[PDB]
Amino acid sequence: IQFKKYELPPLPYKIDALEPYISKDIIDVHYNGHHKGYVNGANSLLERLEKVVKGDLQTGQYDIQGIIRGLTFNINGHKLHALYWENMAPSGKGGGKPGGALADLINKQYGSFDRFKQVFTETANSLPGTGWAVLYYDTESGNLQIMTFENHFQNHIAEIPIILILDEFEHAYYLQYKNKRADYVNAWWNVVNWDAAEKKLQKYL
Amino acid sequence: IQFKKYELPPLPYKIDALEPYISKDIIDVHYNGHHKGYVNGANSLLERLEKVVKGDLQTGQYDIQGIIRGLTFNINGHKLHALYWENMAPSGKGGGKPGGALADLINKQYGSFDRFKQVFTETANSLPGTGWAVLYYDTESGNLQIMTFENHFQNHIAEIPIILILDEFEHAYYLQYKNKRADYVNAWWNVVNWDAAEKKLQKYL
Amino acid sequence: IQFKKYELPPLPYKIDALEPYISKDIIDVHYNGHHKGYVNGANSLLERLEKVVKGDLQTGQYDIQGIIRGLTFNINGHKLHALYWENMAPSGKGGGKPGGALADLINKQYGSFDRFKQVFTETANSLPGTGWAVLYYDTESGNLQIMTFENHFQNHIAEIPIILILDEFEHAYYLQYKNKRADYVNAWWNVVNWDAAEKKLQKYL
Amino acid sequence: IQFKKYELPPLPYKIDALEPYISKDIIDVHYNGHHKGYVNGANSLLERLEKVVKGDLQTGQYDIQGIIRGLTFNINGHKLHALYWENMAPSGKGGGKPGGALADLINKQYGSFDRFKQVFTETANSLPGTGWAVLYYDTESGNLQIMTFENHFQNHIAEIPIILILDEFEHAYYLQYKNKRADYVNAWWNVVNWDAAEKKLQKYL
Ligand SMILES: [Fe+3]
Ligand SMILES: [Fe+3]
Ligand SMILES: [Fe+3]
Ligand SMILES: [Fe+3]
Repeated sequence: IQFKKYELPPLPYKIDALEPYISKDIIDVHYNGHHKGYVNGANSLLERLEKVVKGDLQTGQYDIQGIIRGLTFNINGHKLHALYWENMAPSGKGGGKPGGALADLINKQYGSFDRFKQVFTETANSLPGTGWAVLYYDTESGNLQIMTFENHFQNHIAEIPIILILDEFEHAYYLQYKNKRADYVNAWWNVVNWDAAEKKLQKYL
Repeated sequence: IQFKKYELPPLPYKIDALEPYISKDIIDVHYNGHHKGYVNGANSLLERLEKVVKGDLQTGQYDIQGIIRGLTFNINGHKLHALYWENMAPSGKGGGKPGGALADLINKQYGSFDRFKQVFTETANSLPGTGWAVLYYDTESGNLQIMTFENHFQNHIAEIPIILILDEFEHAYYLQYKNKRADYVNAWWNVVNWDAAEKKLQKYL
Repeated sequence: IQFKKYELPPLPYKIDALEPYISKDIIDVHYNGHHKGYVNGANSLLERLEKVVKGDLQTGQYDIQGIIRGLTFNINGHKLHALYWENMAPSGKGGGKPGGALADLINKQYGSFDRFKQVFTETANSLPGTGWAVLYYDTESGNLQIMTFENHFQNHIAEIPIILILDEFEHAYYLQYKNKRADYVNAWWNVVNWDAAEKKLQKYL
Repeated sequence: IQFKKYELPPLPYKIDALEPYISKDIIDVHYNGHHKGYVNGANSLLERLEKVVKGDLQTGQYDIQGIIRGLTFNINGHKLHALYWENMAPSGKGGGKPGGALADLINKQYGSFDRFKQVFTETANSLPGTGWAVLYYDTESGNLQIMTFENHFQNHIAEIPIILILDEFEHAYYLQYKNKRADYVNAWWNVVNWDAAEKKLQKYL
């Protein structure tokens, strides 16, 4: 008996492809340091949980909440970064405006891409601390629901798909923007992969 | 422009169908009071968010984090309870052991249903405070991942489906079990809807 | 080497002294079940932590975050309930209006006890889930700062003293008020121990 | 009616006094950017809360949880950084080993400063995400309680004094140590102000 381990996905572009909006220095450590660290951390804990399940670790030799809470931290750390890389593209291919159905829903619910952009930016800058800003597609209501996550595992909405995701941990921008998080959020719009977001939305109609 | 509102789903059985494991007194207020309250609370906040989007509420007339955090609380409050009702069934129809593919995966990852049951129960009783105990089916790894949520919105794992869900807020058992949460968890196994769980799993293979 | 253990403080009155606002049925289990449970849970974890410190538990035989997070949960569970009991008194001795310096500060910062009462009640009813509503006395600014805690350990403000504290976990009122939390908050004002609150404030000037 | 505002305390040394353990580049933005930002953010929200109290903001023109949760974030952001600066000192004056009563309690509870150092370091490196590592002096039990905070406001223990505090947000070390948080924690011991910690402990006996 065992659990299947997670694998680090390949970066969809060169570490310097997002310049000048996100320097290669950040991407390098962000992918090779942080993201790889969550794949390793998750697998390491799955291994430890396997021991609890098999009985190799007896009662009193582990503290279940430490393992379980550590898994949601690392597993989300991995899954969220995987979505992040795919949600961005080299400028010229990335940025601009959305089209297809995504553009349509945005117009019906926010009035226009420009208004949506303002509301999302405002919401992302209000996040108290480290976390993420995401745009969900609620398969139940059909709403494009904005949400801010605290850390990697707080504030999620169950089961629904993530269409847009912005990493707001300080490591995602500090080396280049320092404490100017807002400038980072502003620069981010220039590398958003609207094509990828459109394709993901299509899967859920 | 507007957001679509949420609707209270009908209870799949009589309020006394889960007796003697969960009294009708609890089910009545749990469904008609708590769950209905989250549908209303979510819709009320969507309405307020619409005003922010349209501009009927000017800057300084709202505090975005209060609205956004309130939405994850109420929306999850609604979605999680909807899953909860469907995850249980009258004794005789509910409880017992799982079959099909779900039984298979449990045997491969936990060794047996009996061991799985022990680990899930142990994990559910370790939750510090109010929350939920769930069994996920990670579409990425194929793992049946156990997890405890704190409140309705903390500790989730992004996008993956929930196969088993146990409400661990005090209102789910207090009237009948008082502070004996563990007795409630034990009684719960007798009403689990394994058929429904099996069907949901099939959707993701 | 060892850590000193916590002790369950005696209830300052009979379990039925708060009736008809809080029934003896609630007080009994709240004190003898819940509060006692946190003293025991804290002491149990301190002993486990002692083993980690002494080396009786080797690396790989414990998960530090499970122990540390479990301690903040149980220790606050204990400390907060101890403050709660002392912050109430039988109707006649309790309830009414505050006097002395506490009354003074309330008038200067909120305009009147009436207005303060409205703002505190509004804030307490807004808490998303289980937690506490407290009134701090910030020794740095001199402000009587209102705050809502989530669970027993989230949202605290470092080092400053708690003057007023209201338990908002469902177990504090469910048996008598069911899901009508707001009715519980309103009834609570009739048993507040303003004299005790006044004495605590005096200690910090 | 009004609330008193917070003031940015002066840094107890030159921005380059902690080198080579913490570069002046970090201290500069950490104090002039981040800490100043929390004093401003707190004061800004107190003024908004004043408007709610006075009635200048009517119901429907604010979302109380956004204000209250924003205050615990900013107020702790301020208070915790104030403690942080005072808890360090230039190499020579800082670092080394503790003496007086603090040294005594450490020996009685951890066996030795060396062992204490290992346990604190291990605990600090286990923090899942951004936060703080602190050493409390519980006035109730007399225990020197270790604790990790998540963000600036989660996991605190009510009312007790903080003796040691280590900032573990990425901004406290990223520019110099990048993702090597552990190297930062090790370097930190060389600038700890044991004299200041000893004096604070004395106040509580
Ligand atoms: Fe990141
Ligand atoms: Fe519930
Ligand atoms: Fe309580
Ligand atoms: Fe900091």
